[PDB]
Amino acid sequence: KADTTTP
Amino acid sequence: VVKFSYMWTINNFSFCREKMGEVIKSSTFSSGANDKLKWCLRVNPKGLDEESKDYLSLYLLLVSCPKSEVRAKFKFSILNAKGEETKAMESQRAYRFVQGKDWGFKKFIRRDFLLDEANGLLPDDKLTLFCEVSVV
Repeated sequence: KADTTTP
Repeated sequence: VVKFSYMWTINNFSFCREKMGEVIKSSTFSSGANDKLKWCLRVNPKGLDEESKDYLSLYLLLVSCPKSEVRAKFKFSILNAKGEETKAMESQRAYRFVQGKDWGFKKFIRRDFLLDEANGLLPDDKLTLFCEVSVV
């Protein structure tokens, strides 16, 4: 599962 | 589907001074084709947070201003000393990008596994990454 460092 | 791939090398990787949450940035590259969207890859050599402190983190970021939300699937691999792809991680589907948005893997590879010469992932202390992107 990819993640983001952002809304 | 607009497909593009980028090969980038980080020299002297075992010498990188970035602390947790600090970033090594690739050159800006392009998906060519129609829109010439611009991208970069960002590496946290020592993880992004305390949850990932033992890992190298790797993110794809959309740099330019798109005409609309961009959807892209991506895959990141390490090229070993023999030149083969290994340690790949890929998005199971397309993710939504706007200017400044990143998507990636906070726990891309364990640092200690990466630094062990027996694993052949840092020939001559060089980390070579291979990023493949499909904009859908």
